[PDB]
Amino acid sequence: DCTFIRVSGSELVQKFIGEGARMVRELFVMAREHAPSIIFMDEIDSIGSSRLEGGSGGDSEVQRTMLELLNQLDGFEATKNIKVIMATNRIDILDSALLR
Amino acid sequence: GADREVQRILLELLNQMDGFDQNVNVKVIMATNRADTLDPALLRPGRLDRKIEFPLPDRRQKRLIFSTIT
Amino acid sequence: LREELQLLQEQGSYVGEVVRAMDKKKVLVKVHPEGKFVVDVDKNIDINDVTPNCRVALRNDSYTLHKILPNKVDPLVSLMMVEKVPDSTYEMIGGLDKQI
Amino acid sequence: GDLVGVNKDSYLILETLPTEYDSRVKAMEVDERPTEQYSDIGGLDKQIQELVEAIVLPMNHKEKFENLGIQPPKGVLMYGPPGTGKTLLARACAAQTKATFLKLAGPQLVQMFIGDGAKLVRDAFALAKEKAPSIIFIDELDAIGTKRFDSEKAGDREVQRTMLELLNQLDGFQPNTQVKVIAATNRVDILDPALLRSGRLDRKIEFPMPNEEARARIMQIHSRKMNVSPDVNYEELARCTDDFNGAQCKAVCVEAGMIALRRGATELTHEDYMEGILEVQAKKKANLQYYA
Amino acid sequence: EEERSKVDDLRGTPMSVGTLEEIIDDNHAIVSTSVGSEHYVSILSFVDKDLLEPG
Amino acid sequence: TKQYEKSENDLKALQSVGQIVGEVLKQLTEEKFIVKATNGPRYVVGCRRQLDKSKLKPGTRVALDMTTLTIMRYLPREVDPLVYNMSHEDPGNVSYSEIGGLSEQIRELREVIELPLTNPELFQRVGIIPPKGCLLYGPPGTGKTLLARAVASQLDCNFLKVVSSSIVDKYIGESARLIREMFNYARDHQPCIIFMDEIDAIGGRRFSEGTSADREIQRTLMELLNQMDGFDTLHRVKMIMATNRPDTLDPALLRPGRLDRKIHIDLPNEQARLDILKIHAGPITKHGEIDYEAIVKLSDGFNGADLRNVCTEAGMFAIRADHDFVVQEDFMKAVRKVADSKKLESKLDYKPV
Amino acid sequence: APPALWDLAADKQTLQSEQPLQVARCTKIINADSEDPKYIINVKQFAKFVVDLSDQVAPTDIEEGMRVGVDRNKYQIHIPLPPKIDPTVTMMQVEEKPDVTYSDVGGCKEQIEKLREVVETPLLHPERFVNLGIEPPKGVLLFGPPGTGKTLCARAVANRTDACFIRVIGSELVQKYVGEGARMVRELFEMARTKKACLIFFDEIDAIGGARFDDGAGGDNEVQRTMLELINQLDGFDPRGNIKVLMATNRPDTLDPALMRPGRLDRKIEFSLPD
Ligand SMILES: Nc1ncnc2c1ncn2[C@@H]1O[C@H](COP(=O)(O)OP(=O)(O)O)[C@@H](O)[C@H]1O
Ligand SMILES: Nc1ncnc2c1ncn2[C@@H]1O[C@H](COP(=O)(O)OP(=O)(O)O)[C@@H](O)[C@H]1O
Ligand SMILES: Nc1ncnc2c1ncn2[C@@H]1O[C@H](COP(=O)(O)OP(=O)(O)O)[C@@H](O)[C@H]1O
Ligand SMILES: Nc1ncnc2c1ncn2[C@@H]1O[C@H](COP(=O)(O)OP(=O)(O)O)[C@@H](O)[C@H]1O
Repeated sequence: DCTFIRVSGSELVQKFIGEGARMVRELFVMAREHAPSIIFMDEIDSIGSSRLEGGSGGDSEVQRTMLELLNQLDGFEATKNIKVIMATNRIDILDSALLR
Repeated sequence: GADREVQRILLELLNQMDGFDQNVNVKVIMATNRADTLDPALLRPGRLDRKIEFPLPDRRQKRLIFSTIT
Repeated sequence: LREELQLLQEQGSYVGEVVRAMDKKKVLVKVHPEGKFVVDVDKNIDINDVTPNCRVALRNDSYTLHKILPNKVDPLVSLMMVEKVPDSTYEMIGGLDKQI
Repeated sequence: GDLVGVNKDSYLILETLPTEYDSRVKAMEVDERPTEQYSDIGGLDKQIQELVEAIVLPMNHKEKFENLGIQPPKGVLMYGPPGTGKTLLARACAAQTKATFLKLAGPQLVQMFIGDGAKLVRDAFALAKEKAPSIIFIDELDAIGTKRFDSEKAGDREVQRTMLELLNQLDGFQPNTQVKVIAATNRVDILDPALLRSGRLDRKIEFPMPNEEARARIMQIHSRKMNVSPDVNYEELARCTDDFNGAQCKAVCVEAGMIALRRGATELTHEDYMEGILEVQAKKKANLQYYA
Repeated sequence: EEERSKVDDLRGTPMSVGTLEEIIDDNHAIVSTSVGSEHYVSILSFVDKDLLEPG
Repeated sequence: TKQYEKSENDLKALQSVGQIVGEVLKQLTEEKFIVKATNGPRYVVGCRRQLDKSKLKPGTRVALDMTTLTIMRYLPREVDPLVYNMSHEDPGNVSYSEIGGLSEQIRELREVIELPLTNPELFQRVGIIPPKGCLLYGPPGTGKTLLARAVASQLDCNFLKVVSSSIVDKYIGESARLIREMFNYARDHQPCIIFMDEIDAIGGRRFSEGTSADREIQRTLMELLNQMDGFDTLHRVKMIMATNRPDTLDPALLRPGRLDRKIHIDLPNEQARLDILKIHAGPITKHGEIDYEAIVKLSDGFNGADLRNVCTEAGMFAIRADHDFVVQEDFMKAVRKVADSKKLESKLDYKPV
Repeated sequence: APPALWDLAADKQTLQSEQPLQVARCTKIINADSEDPKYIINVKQFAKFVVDLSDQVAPTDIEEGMRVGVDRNKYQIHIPLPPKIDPTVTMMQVEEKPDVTYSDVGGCKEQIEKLREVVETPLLHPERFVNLGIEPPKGVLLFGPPGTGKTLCARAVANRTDACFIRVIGSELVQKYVGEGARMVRELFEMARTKKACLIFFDEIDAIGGARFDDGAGGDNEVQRTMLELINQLDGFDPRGNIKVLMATNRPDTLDPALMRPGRLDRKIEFSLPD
């Protein structure tokens, strides 16, 4: 029954919370209102988004959306009940090892 | 922001079109020459479950488009 | 009916959202089609009864707050969430006995 | 039309008051004229002797064409890297035009919203034909010069249509005939190349580096404001001037006069002059050595 | 004491939310607030007229 | 004295306030009709006693009272821009013969436009659908804008020019509606003809989408499509299209329908340029010494305006000597030498199809 | 509280002085005057009116397109107000107060003096150019290592003897919404002319002055304005700029203002630098 959250998110779920920022903190504030909570990466499971460059930076912040959250989960703040999920096939799975 | 509101209206029509479920009535039929900017919630399960593309006319269709015009 | 039909024209009526309350007993509320106001108690419902980011009925004469209503934020978020995917459960899924 | 007088609930139109709009969009720059005449500067004469025709012959000499049925030149261009000195010169010709002048430049073609520059040029040639005969000269054409070619996307790609309407007014429309318009850039490098015509830009005059004729005379007319110890070669610079712009020569007499200042000197001398040659340009200090 | 029950009528009944923009150096503060409505305020209380500041 | 009092009695009628414009949307009962103000509030009011709803109908431009808001008077059709796009006039007609080349550009566009108007039977005699539009492009050579401008006053009948600039409309660039607002009278004044220069910058690709001002563009394109994508028959309007290049328009326009035919201009032949100088050499009188092929053989690979203007510039360069009549001597020099400078910027003029 | 007590006292005289001049809204620019009695004024509220004046305003003292005060009932002419734009990004860019004077120099003598004779030496005595002048020169050029950039400006901060000059931060010039800073660089000079010769300094002039171009696709196009737009601001005859200028950069590019500076500016000097 723990609440569920996703990643971006278009287009218009962004400024709908706040105005402008790194924009992940407000999403990190959402989980403070409801815990336990489940956060997810929707989707970036595919081999097509790679492009080997042009999709990297697009994925980099999708990769960072976990990183800065992992840095705002483990790095500092608090406390428990918050989780994140990833999905891929290959490529970025090995690029996950770059992050891992 | 007005258009953001009309794409919130697109969201508001995205919202209140699901009231068609169930029964009476609608046929939601869609067309685009470019699929780039279509949002995931526009192709959302329960919104677009069926995709028609443009099949290119070919020998049958040609001979059909050859016969139908003349 | 006529008295409330007499009351309601010379003023109108609206619905506000409290973004803050004041030590002076005033309250920070927006007139949503327009710029914000800041208005006072409103002696029936006290300050501690309602918290910022809540739906109130903006009064039309003293421009105070008439009544109290619930407000929604996550039901927009969670609907954008629940747009994407449903859930089902264990019984409705299979083959994951290893990974569950 | 515009401006029909009405008050509130009365909703009746008493009079229609002329005209148009708006503020500095109305008048880009309305000035008396340049405060000096081109007769001070020289060495570019023969080519501006060709240019001054384009403004003067519609001002006066159109009667020459009434004989044989010719129409005056509309398109004209002015260019070359500074300087040259068109910035002073392209305005300096407005003192001899005597018609009202309007300054257009790239920053004017910078548009907050869309359609203004179009509507501006629609209004600019309103106020041109309205005040005809008048003078209009534009600048920084290269700012809007290129449309890119392929998307996506340029903002001036919409404002290129202001130029295309400026073309459509000089090509697809007759009324642009009067109030001859001139253009200028720092360089002609890349723009819409189709601009060649009389309606769109026609005269292309390359202004080279000022030569020893002008180079001796330019600062001579720039230093005629100030005193001179009455021996100066003016060939010294003119012989040793290489890549030196006509504006640099204006600054050559400055720092030469600046050490004359801090020398407490009464007048400027060539030994002070010729030092200012290598003082302003070039570069260095670095070192002098292994030759000395 | 009495000032609280005095100027509350001048404040009263409600008061809006403006956006502090610019000042006439005489301390008549020209503001742009929805929609672009100005005013001129030299008022003696609660200011700190300086540091409220443009923007 | 009496006429002044008549203007006073005129003013005795003017204290009555003017009514509010309205569009009857639909109706409910004889006392209730759906109507909206131009600013968006929707109302239901009663009518006056002279009218029948057959004189109103739903979706009708009307007027209402200023207090009771009752339906009183009306007009069916109005708009600002329509007639004010009409008034551009080209000398000729005879400018037809004054464009020089080229026959299959000249003659075919007559068969593409004129004959559809007068004899649609010759289309149904064979059974062929009428072409509803035309397309120019370039600019190898030139004349896409004048040949249009010439045919407008040449072909006569009814024609309305579309100024390509102001459509953006600053705030709220929705003005693609104005094309329907223009098409509505194009369905009223029919037949009528439309020239369009610059369809390319309003031909925005949205290739790789960016910022804002592109979105209003692409949206203004969607109507142009749908207007030709009808649901409607525009055949009595003739859409003529020309611009810098026929490339960026995206394939939606590039198909027939929206782009009916392919017509263009190239560098006019020196044989056809021999004629282009006649219409240049006609209005200019000089001493009688002329060899037309001289300039044609000397000056090569030019355009009609490029030749003419420089040919007139040569006369203007030659009249700099203050002498009146000038033999081709100066012109075999000036037009030669001057266009050489003009052909320096002839660079990079060759554009895709 | 004795401040706060006297603070709520004169609201009586404020409410009595409130009724007059309070309706001076809205700040409104005029359009044209055909003859003596008539005027037409235009506002950003969307209200556009052809309307008369209050008798306290003389016709010849007023300018076209001038923000004015008005009583929107009569739509009178109350008083014209000079200022127009710009918001606090100016007041951020515009700076005041002194600090970091000469003596912080790290020993550079005539490297700073060659540029000390250009700026404060003419500013010490603008009369110095009465007799001899001719002119105080147009502009300068500065670049090198960090040491010491913008501290020579800080040196000019403390040693400024007249009015507080205006720093310029680079990445605020480049902006979205094409032409944002285009207004600024244009309009801020009149805001600098409002300070009557008070000097200006630009930082990161290499970044914002970007040169030159690539075929496609800009990108730099909207910024290709700002450079030549500043060159238009350079090509404006007046003053220019009565503030002279002082410019510090890093690399020789951008070339266009660096090849425009021989077309206008002067005094190319250099760091200092180690010795
Ligand atoms: N002989 C001269 N007299 C005065 N100014 C000159 C002279 N030669 C060059 N200049 C200067 O050169 C500058 C720019 O030259 P130019 O390239 O013609 O301008 P732009 O390219 O901006 O039209 C002008 O501001 C002008 O002051
Ligand atoms: N014989 C001619 N005389 C005058 N103008 C001509 C002639 N032939 C072509 N033109 C010009 O060519 C224009 C259309 O070409 P366009 O593509 O707009 O010019 P460009 O090729 O310079 O972009 C017409 O408006 C017309 O003015
Ligand atoms: N039977 C047909 N099959 C395929 N295309 C056709 C047929 N009839 C007309 N067309 C073309 O389709 C175009 C209009 O199609 P439409 O679907 O409205 O355009 P879009 O797909 O861009 O919305 C016309 O230009 C016409 O050339
Ligand atoms: N001659 C000098 N006098 C004083 N400080 C110096 C000198 N030379 C170098 N510095 C030091 O070098 C640093 C310059 O850094 P910075 O301000 O980043 O330069 P820039 O603004 O050019 O990037 C300052 O901290 C300054 O203290």
